[PDB]
Amino acid sequence: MNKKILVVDDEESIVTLLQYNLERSGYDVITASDGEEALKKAETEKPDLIVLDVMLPKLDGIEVCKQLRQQKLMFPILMLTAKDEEFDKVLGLELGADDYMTKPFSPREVNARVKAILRRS
Amino acid sequence: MNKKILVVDDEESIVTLLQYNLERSGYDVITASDGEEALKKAETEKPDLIVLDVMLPKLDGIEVCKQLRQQKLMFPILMLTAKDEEFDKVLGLELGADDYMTKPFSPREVNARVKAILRRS
Ligand SMILES: [Mn+2]
Ligand SMILES: [Mn+2]
Ligand code: NA
Ligand code: NA
Ligand code: NA
Ligand code: NA
Repeated sequence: MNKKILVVDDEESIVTLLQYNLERSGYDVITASDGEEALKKAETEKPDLIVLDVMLPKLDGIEVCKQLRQQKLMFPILMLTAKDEEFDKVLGLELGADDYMTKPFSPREVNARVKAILRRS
Repeated sequence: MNKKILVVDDEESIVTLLQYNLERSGYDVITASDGEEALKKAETEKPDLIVLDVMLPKLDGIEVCKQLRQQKLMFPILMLTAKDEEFDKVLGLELGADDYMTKPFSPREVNARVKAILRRS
């Protein structure tokens, strides 16, 4: 069976892009548009990987990771950052992030990053 | 004057190997051990060719290429990949990579690849 990816971004266009391309690549995809929804879906649907926007409404990406860590939950996490919004990757490691991708990104870039992370496990 | 090669790998032994052999072959060599250092050296020292490890700390090889491309910078780039970590060369072309070499590699292989790339320019 297909691996399941939870895609989380508040920009609808980014979610649509990610879902289309990852489904084409043979993954099952579920989505969230805010951090509260994301945390609930992670806890319940147990995705194999989470693609998570850093700047998110309700609970931001840092907070989502922090709450997962507090629950002792470990997910492969690809963090998405905006142009010229540098992220502290040492903090990211504290939070359980596994990799980072900046926006904009191409279909092949995201496919490559997700594949590499899924292989590392 | 000698052509200048920027060699970037987080394994010290690989950097030492590359520097020794390329200097012997008549190149000037500068080095970096993470992607942040690599990007800074590329932007500042303007090497004639970059030998770049795909799996790099701070900024990985994809990210280094992506940032160079965003700055409109064009460098001849030889990407280094690990054993059984296949890389998407169509993505590589998007990123400006010119050639690929797997690890482990011999002194003559790297000398040949660098020579061919420098000739293509
Ligand atoms: Mn956002
Ligand atoms: Mn490496
Ligand atoms: Na929803
Ligand atoms: Na993780
Ligand atoms: Na250094
Ligand atoms: Na290039």
